[PDB]
Parts: sequence; structure tokens; C-alpha cells
Amino acid sequence: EYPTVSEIPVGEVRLYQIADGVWSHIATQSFDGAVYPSNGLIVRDGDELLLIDTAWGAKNTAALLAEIEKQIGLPVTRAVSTHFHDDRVGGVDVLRAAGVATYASPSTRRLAEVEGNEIPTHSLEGLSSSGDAVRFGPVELFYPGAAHSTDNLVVYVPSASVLYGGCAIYELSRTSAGNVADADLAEWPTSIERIQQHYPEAQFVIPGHGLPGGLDLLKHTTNVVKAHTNR
Ligand SMILES: CC[C@@H](C)n1ccnc1C(=O)O
Ligand SMILES: [Zn+2]
Ligand SMILES: [Zn+2]
Repeated sequence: EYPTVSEIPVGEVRLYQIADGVWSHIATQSFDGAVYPSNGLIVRDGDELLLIDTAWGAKNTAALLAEIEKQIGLPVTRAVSTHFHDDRVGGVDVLRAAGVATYASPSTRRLAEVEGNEIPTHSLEGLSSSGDAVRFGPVELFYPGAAHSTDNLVVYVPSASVLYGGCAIYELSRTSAGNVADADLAEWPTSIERIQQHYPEAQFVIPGHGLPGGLDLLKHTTNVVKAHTNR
């Protein structure tokens, strides 16, 4: 069973093996009066690991690296943040000090600097236009357009048919919008449709927060965004 926000003390990180060489990482964080789970991805890259997103904070990201060393025992050599928010770049300094090469699009680095969040060192070129995709080792990076944020990327693992949607994709149990302060509500369904059109073969869909599912998380998210738009 997938670890839920109830089973994880703020400060611990769980790993969940989705497929051969693919895991999600799950942390918890307190925010605005509540506790939320948060997902990222780990993808084996030969004898190294590619990390997708921090574990939401320096303390959680330290624990994430410890859990990876304990349960997998391969070095994290590169990390990609999928947008500029704290649940995605909070902990980047921890990764860089541990020798991880940290990456984000110039869009994400720009917005993180404006916001005062941690800034990944390296830039991912070739993702500034909606529908752009670039290979990054064992994953493909995709910019679907503005959704949860203007810079949000999704990540596809071709070998395992795993689509990591990040915060642009909601889990089924979430029936109201989350933090939409930086969102483009008007474009979000269109951006989700680009994901569906580009990855129709996806078998495992991982939202930014909560339980994984299939491609039906995409239509669920569009439904929730439209309902919010209409409120
Ligand atoms: C999922 C709950 C909301 C508040 N949230 C917390 C952190 N990130 C988000 C998001 O919307 O992506
Ligand atoms: Zn966000
Ligand atoms: Zn988020």
C-alpha cells in the first residue's frame, strides 16, 4: 500500500518502488494549518540515480538522501526540480553540497530567484515552449504549458511507462484545487490535454501530492480545475 500522510512523521521519508529502477519518494510537511504528503521520483541511471524534486525542505531532503543510501545504495548524481515552489526546490542546497548536480529550466530558475526560493545550479534548455520535450538520461522532460505554475514540467520514464505529473496533476481523492496562486487556470486543461496527447501509453501516473493512479488522474484534474474556475 502506498504510504499516506498519516503514516509518515514530518521529517521521515518513505520510498515506494513503482517498477524496476523507478521509485517515488514521499515526505510530509506542515503548511497553512495542515499536513500534506508530497511525492517526487527516483530513476536508476546505470549505476547512478536521477532524482526528481526535493523532499520539501532541507531537513526532509537530508533524510531523503539517507533513505536512498539505506534502501538503494547508489549515488544520486543529478536532480531535476519540476517547478519553482518550495516543495520542489526546497532542499536544493542540501543536494548541491552532497555533490548532486541540480537542474531546472531557466523559467524555473528565474521564478525561484524572484520568489526567494533555492535555485538549481544548471539550466535545462529546450523546454520554453508548450509541447517541448527533451531527453534527460533515463527520462524525458516535457513542458506542457502553464498549469499549476507557468514553469511546471512533467517527467516520463519510457522504460517503465511511469508519468510523474508533479503539481500539475491531482490525486483522485482531492476534489478542490490546491495552491492556485501561481496557476494559469485558463490554460491548465489545455496543458493537461497536451500531456494526454504526448503520453497516451502511460501506465502509472504520479501526482505531486498523494496516491498514484492511471491516466484518469489527468481527466480528474481537468474536472477539478474547471470546477474551481466556475467557483
Ligand atoms: C496539495 C496541497 C497544496 C496546498 N500544496 C501544498 C504544497 N503544494 C501544494 C500544491 O497545490 O501543489
Ligand atoms: Zn507548486
Ligand atoms: Zn505542490
